[PDB]
Amino acid sequence: EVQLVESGGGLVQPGRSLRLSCAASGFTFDDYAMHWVRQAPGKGLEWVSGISWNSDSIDYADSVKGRFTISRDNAKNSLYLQMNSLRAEDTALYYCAKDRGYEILTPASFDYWGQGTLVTVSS
Amino acid sequence: NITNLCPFGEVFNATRFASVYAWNRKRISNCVADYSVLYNSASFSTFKCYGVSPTKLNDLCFTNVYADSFVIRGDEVRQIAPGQTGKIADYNYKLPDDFTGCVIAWNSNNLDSKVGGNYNYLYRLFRKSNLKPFERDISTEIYQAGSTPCNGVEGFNCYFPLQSYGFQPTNGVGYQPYRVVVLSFELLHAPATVCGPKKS
Amino acid sequence: DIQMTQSPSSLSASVGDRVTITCRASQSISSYLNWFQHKPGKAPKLLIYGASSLQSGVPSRFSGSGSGTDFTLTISSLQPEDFATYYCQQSYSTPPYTFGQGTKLEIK
Repeated sequence: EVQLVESGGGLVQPGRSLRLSCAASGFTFDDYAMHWVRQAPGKGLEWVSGISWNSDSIDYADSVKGRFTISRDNAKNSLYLQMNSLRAEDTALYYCAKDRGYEILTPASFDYWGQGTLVTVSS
Repeated sequence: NITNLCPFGEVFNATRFASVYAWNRKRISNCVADYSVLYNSASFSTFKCYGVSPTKLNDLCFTNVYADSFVIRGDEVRQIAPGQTGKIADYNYKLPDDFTGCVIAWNSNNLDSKVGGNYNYLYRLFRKSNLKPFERDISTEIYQAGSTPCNGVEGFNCYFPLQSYGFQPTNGVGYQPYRVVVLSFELLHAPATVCGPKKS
Repeated sequence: DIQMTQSPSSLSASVGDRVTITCRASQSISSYLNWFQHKPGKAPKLLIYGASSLQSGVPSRFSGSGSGTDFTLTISSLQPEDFATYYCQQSYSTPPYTFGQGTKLEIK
């Protein structure tokens, strides 16, 4: 019954930045953690980043450290993900998942997902 | 004649609980309360009522019901019982010898454990004397365990009363977090407002 | 680092068959495994959180089991709406949320 729709997928050159959003409407956004998941075109799922119920604890994957800055806006039920210095391996499909708990690194899994937005890094 | 369901759900199915020394309390009244759904659930590891059989909560009628929720350690669940003493029993939460109600506890390692440590839960180590049953201590003055003054300065003879649990998913069974909800039923010469699902 | 492995690669069954998908963890994860059904045409869903706890909203036909370094997932019937890819995810070790490889299931 929850809805998770993203935006910001397109075609950019290597080293260029683009901005993501994700709208949540079917639940209370002010007390859950949110995560970003990456799906390569010919590989499996991979975890990217996560934020807490409030902007206190933020963790990043090893391969995306120092390049991504996940944000949050509790006012209008919307989170963000700023990707900087994109390379050719970042042409995958990105999902906007929701955590069952309120923290980032917990034994709680990802209960609800949303249809991804495909991005391409090529000329 | 009153017919509506009272909110057991947001006090049981809550996302974040309170600390040990800052336990919450919720007023419950004007209820057709169904306790069978709670009793039949297998999610609770501990379910002990003192003075009342659990199956008989349906036909009983009470005036008001108090719900207190907090999160404690695994080994400390023994301290939540009438006529008990301990670090939490003496200094954080006290139950009267004539307590009537049920105690509910279940493991919450999936939400209250962090790989780096969840430090959002606090408990008191030191205070001048044991507290009377059913009261809360909230002042955070620096403890008097010595001669030299404090003057708002932390140091020797000035010990901070509160301590934080180091909750991690890799802790032993005794160190796992547990969410505890205790229900106290009081009956006296007042018009009862919390009855069970019975047809007159 | 922890390595998360998938024993099967591709399975085939019938509408009235029964198959078991197993996932092996290199290091002990203490019953903290999750199973996801990723339909290739839309967003993935969750079937079982924890070792053997079944999420509300999906049929009780699925059943999981295992703890430590051995886990298993089974489907009792493989009904005509169950063709998808299944992933096993651990949430206990320091590398956050390591996913296993896929396991395609085409009934024929």
